[PDB]
Amino acid sequence: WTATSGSCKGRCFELQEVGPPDCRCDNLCKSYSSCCHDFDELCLKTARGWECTKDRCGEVRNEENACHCSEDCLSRGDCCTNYQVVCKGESHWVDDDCEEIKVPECPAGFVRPPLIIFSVDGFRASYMKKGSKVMPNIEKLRSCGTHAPYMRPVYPTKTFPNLYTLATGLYPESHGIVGNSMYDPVFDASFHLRGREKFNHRWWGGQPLWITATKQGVRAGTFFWSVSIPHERRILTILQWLSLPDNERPSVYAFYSEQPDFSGHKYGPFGPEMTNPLREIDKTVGQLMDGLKQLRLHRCVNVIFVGDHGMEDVTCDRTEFLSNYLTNVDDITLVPGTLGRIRAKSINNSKYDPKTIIAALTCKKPDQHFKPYMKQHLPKRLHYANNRRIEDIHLLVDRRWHVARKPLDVYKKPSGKCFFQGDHGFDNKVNSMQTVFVGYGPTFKYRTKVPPFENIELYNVMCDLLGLKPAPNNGTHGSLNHLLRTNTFRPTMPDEVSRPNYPGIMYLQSEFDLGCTCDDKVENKLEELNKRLHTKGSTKERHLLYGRPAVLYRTSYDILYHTDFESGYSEIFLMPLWTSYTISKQAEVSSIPEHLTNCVRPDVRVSPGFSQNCLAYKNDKQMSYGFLFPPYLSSSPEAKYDAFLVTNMVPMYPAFKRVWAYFQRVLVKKYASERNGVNVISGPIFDYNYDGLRDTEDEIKQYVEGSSIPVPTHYYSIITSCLDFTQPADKCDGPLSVSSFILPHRPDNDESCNSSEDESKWVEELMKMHTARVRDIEHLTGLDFYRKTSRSYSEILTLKTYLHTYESE
Ligand SMILES: *[C@@H]1O[C@H](CO)[C@@H](O[C@@H]2O[C@H](CO)[C@@H](O[C@@H]3O[C@H](CO[C@H]4O[C@H](CO[C@H]5O[C@H](CO)[C@@H](O)[C@H](O)[C@@H]5O)[C@@H](O)[C@H](O[C@H]5O[C@H](CO)[C@@H](O)[C@H](O)[C@@H]5O[C@H]5O[C@H](CO)[C@@H](O)[C@H](O)[C@@H]5O)[C@@H]4O)[C@@H](O)[C@H](O[C@H]4O[C@H](CO)[C@@H](O)[C@H](O)[C@@H]4O[C@H]4O[C@H](CO)[C@@H](O)[C@H](O)[C@@H]4O)[C@@H]3O)[C@H](O)[C@H]2NC(C)=O)[C@H](O)[C@H]1NC(C)=O
Ligand SMILES: O=C(OCc1cc(Cl)cc(Cl)c1)N1CC[C@@H]2CN(C(=O)c3ccc4[nH]nnc4c3)C[C@@H]2CC1
Ligand SMILES: [Ca+2]
Ligand SMILES: [Ca+2]
Ligand SMILES: [Cl-]
Ligand code: NA
Ligand SMILES: [Zn+2]
Ligand SMILES: [Zn+2]
Repeated sequence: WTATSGSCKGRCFELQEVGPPDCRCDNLCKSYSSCCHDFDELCLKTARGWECTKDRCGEVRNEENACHCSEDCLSRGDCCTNYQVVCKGESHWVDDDCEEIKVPECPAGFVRPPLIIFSVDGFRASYMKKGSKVMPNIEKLRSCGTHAPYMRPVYPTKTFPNLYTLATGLYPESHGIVGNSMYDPVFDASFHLRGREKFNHRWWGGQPLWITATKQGVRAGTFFWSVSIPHERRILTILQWLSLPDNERPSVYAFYSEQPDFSGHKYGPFGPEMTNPLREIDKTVGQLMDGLKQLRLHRCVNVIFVGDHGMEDVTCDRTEFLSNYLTNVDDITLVPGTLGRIRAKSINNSKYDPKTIIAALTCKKPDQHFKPYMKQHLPKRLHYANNRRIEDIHLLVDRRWHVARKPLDVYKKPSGKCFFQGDHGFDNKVNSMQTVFVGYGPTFKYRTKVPPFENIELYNVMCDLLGLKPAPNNGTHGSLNHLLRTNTFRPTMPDEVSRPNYPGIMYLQSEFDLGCTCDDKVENKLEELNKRLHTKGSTKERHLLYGRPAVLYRTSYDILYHTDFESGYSEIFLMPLWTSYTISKQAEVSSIPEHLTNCVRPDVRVSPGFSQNCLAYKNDKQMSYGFLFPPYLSSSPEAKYDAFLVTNMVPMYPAFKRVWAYFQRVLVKKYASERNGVNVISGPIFDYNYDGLRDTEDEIKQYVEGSSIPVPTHYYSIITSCLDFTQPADKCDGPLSVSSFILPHRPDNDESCNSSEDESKWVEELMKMHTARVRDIEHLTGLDFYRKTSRSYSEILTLKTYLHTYESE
């Protein structure tokens, strides 16, 4: 209930959200149907449109007009945005040359440059090039300011998860807005686009920028705009707020446009009808800039032009139906569309079984346009599992496709008439889902292109731009310092928590009762002296190129040196946390010799009590083992023995060994050929609770049968070379190039529908899907890499957030 016969007089677009018995006048009152009776009349004036004309210049102020062309309008802050152009001989901001903004040029009384976020729904990254001719204002921002070729959204590439990630710096799994539609089983409540539930505080986690600002003494304009407030009114409202007295004026503002998304759904990303919406967005940007210029704020404010996601061609005919796969389709509830999420229709159904649903949806048609996953098996780069609002069963849908439960759902009720031609929500590495970023203003750089980056990084930057300390978030603060002229954030490397042991030779062979054997008793003072040197670290500068990784948690581990590789060996997890090695362009690939096929050798630096054992692998009929440093890449027959040490061994399912062996035997050498040498760091990951963070030892749910050997959930590798590939990886002078992956350690290859074929036809496709940022690996292992390079730490943070996507341009 709202008593709506209070009044909006003097309260239009009030910044505080009034609770009853009061009528509301904020920019969201329409949405709650809570506005005062006079809201339209007072706050949504439209008389005489939005532009001055010569006849209005110097008019007698008339309060019914939408905007003013009277002499007093500048003092009042309510001139039409073209007032000075029409009445005072000024030029439109777009027709002005750009001039570097080296410092803020702000009116007296401004304590910091304001920030305006101009968010545009569905603005696909390639619009910047393909619509350039019809968007002169935006092209000016783009070329004069700082821009990226594209900005990566979070998954799912839907509006509410992405706008709220922009505001918080958090993954959807952490901020809790995991879709536009959601069921929370703890509340037993549903969040929907239409209706009241979505406004409940309990949905919205983390701390959004407007709250971060308010808590730290910085006033914020309201971020959300009701659909029926015309864009011109939104602009004039921001301009009016910017004219408030110093003690009332906000420092941060958001504009939001429902376009081009709205038309994109109807016409497809590049339908001919898409030109008009782009022109109209451009015109609104022009109105903002002309308006800022009139107020002498166009060289004071920082403007961010950002989208939430892109837009793909998707039509009705491209729908897969679960009714074609499941006999039990009525027993499940599907969140449908460009992703799928499945749960039981009834929690009282004891015959609902997720393993059999998954199996019925796996590789059933040769052209199948979705792939089912338990959520913990989704590519770790999606960060889409650690929330009870994310169903256990997920369907990753192919770009251009939809999934639905039954055909009736599509031509009846919500799935639009078969009139829709575009949609979005797909995997966030898909090119059509990429969106835009431009920053323009005194705090941003001038005419500068920066590489593509992820939207989770922007919250930190918007905090830097406003002088705020950001709440804890998933950005890597400093990784975007290269966008900024000033206000950079200068982080320090995290401190090492555990120092390593460097064990020497301390055990005799006969102390090991591990059930291992090796044909290695075949038999010199040059060669004996040299092996000792290698075990003391004589080749470490070749194989550990960027320093040892730092261990950021309390643990017990050993550094082990060898001819061809160095490793940090956990006495707690009984295997390396990391193994580091460098492979030059000209390296030779060799085989595992026949006599060494089943060879495992005790490591006389490491206690039997801290070692794995071969008997456990023999007893475990499901589990085998592989090696972190690959025997295939040994520098010599004698060096190859080191690769068979029990301290280089890791538990691997036979189905996983197909993957890992092909990577080690074929792909590492291919990358070294292509990149002029690579340095590889590989290791295990334990994430049994799918929270993206290193498990403690008491979180491990599976061990090799009979033993204390924990089974990794994933294996990672980080492959680093010189960005200037004319320099070899081990003698690189400048910036680095990296690609990494986090492969799931699975006991079958059901994820790969072509896996009955030779590894050359499916392994690399699997690895590409599981591409990762170094930073993802850091969270998952509690290690910090690249500690000793000659690069600026900010540049190394950028490198750590890089994702190799394997999409084309
Ligand atoms: C991405 O970045 C984010 C942000 O850094 C990382 O997210 C953080 O991850 C941490 C580790 O998982 C986690 O620490 C938790 O926190 C528990 C307390 O959490 C509540 O309070 C949080 C703080 O609020 C205040 O924050 C600011 C400044 O810091 C203040 O100014 C304000 O006053 C704020 O109020 C709050 O953010 C948090 O929000 C979550 O929960 C809400 C309700 O469920 C949601 O609305 C909201 O969306 C958040 O939801 C996410 O996080 C939860 C987990 O917290 C997750 O379940 C959801 O799915 C979703 O992912 C809360 O309201 C604290 O109780 C925990 O401590 C227990 O566990 C640890 C280790 O497991 C124990 O050592 C500790 O003793 C304690 O154990 C006890 O409890 C156990 C479990 O119940 C029990 O088994 C045991 O026996 C013991 O009794 C733990 O420290 C952060 O909360 C989390 N923050 C956010 C926003 O997500 C994230 O990891 C990054 N991701 C990656 C990949 O890097
Ligand atoms: O003004 C808005 O936000 C501004 C903003 C900016 C920034 Cl930087 C951060 C944040 Cl936290 C908020 N809101 C108003 C409009 C809402 C209704 N929507 C749909 O109805 C919709 C749209 C596009 C869609 N595509 N597919 N379904 C859709 C549903 C979107 C919603 C966006 C939220
Ligand atoms: Ca076995
Ligand atoms: Ca974990
Ligand atoms: Cl297999
Ligand atoms: Na398969
Ligand atoms: Zn959107
Ligand atoms: Zn949309």
